[PDB]
Amino acid sequence: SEVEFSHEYWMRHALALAKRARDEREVPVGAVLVLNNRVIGEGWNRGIGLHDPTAHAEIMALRQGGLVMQNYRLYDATLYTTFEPCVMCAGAMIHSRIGRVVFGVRNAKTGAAGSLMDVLHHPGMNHRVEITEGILADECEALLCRFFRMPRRVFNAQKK
Amino acid sequence: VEFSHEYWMRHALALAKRARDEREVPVGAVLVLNNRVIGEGWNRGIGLHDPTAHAEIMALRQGGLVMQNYRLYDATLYTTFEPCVMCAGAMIHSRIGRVVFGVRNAKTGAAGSLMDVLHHPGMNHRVEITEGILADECEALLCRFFRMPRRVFN
DNA sequence: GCGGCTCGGA
DNA sequence: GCTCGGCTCGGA
Ligand SMILES: [Zn+2]
Ligand SMILES: [Zn+2]
Repeated sequence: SEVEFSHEYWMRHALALAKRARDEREVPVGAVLVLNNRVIGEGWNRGIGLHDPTAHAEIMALRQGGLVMQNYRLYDATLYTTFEPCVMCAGAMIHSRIGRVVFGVRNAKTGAAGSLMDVLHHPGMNHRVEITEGILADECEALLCRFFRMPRRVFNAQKK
Repeated sequence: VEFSHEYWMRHALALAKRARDEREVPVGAVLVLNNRVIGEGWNRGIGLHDPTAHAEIMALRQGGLVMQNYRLYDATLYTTFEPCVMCAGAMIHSRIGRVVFGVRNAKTGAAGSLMDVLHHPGMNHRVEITEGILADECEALLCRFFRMPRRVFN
């Protein structure tokens, strides 16, 4: 029962952007930055095509959010991403000072929001970013499993 | 290989003065691959409305365009300031070979100070670290920006 | 040594 | 794994 402007509502737009990365032969990850139930930034992985090692879905949304906000600080915003953020994106989330990150499926190998580490809730950091996970995880995992050529029942098998 | 660390750090300090002229954090970075400059950068986050426009990110982005590849193997990144969590993570994704910074970020540094994400176990890539290159001149720029005495920083 | 310190929500 | 390798792009 997904209501408009719910976590699943925004995650489905983020999943629609992940299909764009899939069509572009990239890692099928999409991201949507939401502030007061309004989209201020969208993005998907374009690193291979743009020759940008930082062109992850979360970065493309944060850069767009800063332009839309005319401010490199994006307080009280919520970032939706289909994949658990890496160290790069989680570190960028701290600098933009967003309010929460909502991701779908986990990166059990190198995830930096609970999996390999938790840089967002690291002690000593200038800002703490709240974490919500599991939103449409089955649909986010299906996209990446087909990209990485893996059956779904092996992606994060220890959590199942 | 060819040039010395102080040679390239002198170039990175020149770029940090450009960020200083732009009323930004005076941090500059130069990306070197096979003793040739493939990327330059300085902090431009306030002017570009970019939360990621750190010196290292702008230098790495430029390197990816020059190399037409989002992977920048065997390159060495020079920066006047210890990389943050965001910038250190970008070096892992770019798969650079070494990061050389001058002064340390004792508060939130992610290359030895607050943490070491470059040498974290479990990561796909390990980035070597060299520090202290022209540390006095890198610290002077940030101390004057942060309005702090030199004998307090670190 | 403006406030309080690694941009001003450091 | 109506079987590409080896698994969280192919230097995963
Ligand atoms: Zn990322
Ligand atoms: Zn940085």
